[PDB]
Amino acid sequence: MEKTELIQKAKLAEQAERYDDMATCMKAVTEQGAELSNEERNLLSVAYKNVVGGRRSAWRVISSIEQKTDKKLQLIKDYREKVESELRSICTTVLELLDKYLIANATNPESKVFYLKMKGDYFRYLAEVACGDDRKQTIDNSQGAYQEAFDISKKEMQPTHPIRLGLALNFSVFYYEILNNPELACTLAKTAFDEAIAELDTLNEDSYKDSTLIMQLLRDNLTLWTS
Amino acid sequence: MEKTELIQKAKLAEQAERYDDMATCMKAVTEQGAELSNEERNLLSVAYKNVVGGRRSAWRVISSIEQKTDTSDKKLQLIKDYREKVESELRSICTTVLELLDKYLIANATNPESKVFYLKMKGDYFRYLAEVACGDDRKQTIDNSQGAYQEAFDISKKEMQPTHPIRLGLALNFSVFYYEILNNPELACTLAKTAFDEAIAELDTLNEDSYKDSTLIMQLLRDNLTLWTS
Amino acid sequence: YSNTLPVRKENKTLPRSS
Repeated sequence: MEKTELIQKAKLAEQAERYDDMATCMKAVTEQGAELSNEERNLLSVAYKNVVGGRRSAWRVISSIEQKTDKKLQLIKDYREKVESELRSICTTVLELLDKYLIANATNPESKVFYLKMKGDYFRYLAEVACGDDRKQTIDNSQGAYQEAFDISKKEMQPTHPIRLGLALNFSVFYYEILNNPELACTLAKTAFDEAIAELDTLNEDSYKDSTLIMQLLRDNLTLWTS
Repeated sequence: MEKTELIQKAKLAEQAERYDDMATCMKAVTEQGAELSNEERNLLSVAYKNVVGGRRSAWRVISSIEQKTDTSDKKLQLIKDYREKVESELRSICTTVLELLDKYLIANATNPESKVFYLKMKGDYFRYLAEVACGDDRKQTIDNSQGAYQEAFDISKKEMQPTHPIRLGLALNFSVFYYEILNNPELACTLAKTAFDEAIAELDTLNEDSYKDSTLIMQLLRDNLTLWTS
Repeated sequence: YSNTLPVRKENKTLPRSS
């Protein structure tokens, strides 16, 4: 199938909430070799986010059930391990796409920041279910990706840009969730929010939608973390 | 594995919303050969409703996009082929369910409650096949659906009070079969409203555990009547 | 949980999907 027809089928599956098909479509597009527009980057992100988040939620439910718990517990742990295997498979797929095709051949600083943020996201998802030295290394990779994206974004992008804001949001979550420091996650979210507000009168209309929403989310986290 | 482990695993899948695995578990349970309890029939129903509803929704969206575009276009052939893919896997799901119903469940059902339940499931899934069938396959699926519904409707009229939630769900789905498949709004409304009224008369004499389900189903009957009247 | 991006996503009959 051809790129245009391929992303057509991707949007089609998206509107049908068939995220596995959408994800395979976008993987094919990426493996074709060409770079992605902002809309196509979004398609890939949404597709793989849905497919991995089904299993993230399942894993949380199952691990919770396990904590409150017996042959039952053995079955619970085996099922959790199955879900973890599926999650690692998905994350490895996404990370391989990022290393080989997307990050390597990215033209813009914005695309590089986007793909680095995504790498941070999926190493974080791998770390959510890691133990031992594997956990250390996955946390290391997630933080490294986020920090590189952060440095490049503040070097080449304005604070109001939606990609920078989303990076701040997910990096703050990484600080609060993986490293477990509420103060630093709060400070990151708040510095992003305030820096965006400082300009704002410069933000162009195309981004009004994304930025605004993201900023709300920032503020929401800061509210959830001050209680 | 024996029933106990399958039931635990299916229930854990339901909690995790892994409906594919739940469906696999309950298919194994059914194929063990023994009769199912109400817990197990609810697990089977929930699981398979969940695995088939995603395909139904995808198909509805895809077909609304198909008829909402211009004709004689190459863009259109891709959409039609995708619709055919989802139709194929939906038909495979429905065939799995109907095979379980024809080989194990209905045949060995011992009480009228389970008979009504399995015949209602037969009608439901043959209706799911009908909503995507054409011509002679459509006629076949509609006839089978209606026959199953009618047998369940008679068994229920003869063996259940008008408040039993299974009888009321049967009436709801059978009226919906009349409105969507047969394109008969008047008889759909009549069936649904008759179930409603006969239920309302005897409501004070009823169990709370059944009250929740029954009042839910009656509320749904009223909503369908309001939609069909408009 | 803390917010992150991106986020995940007729007549009435019974049963209904969750």
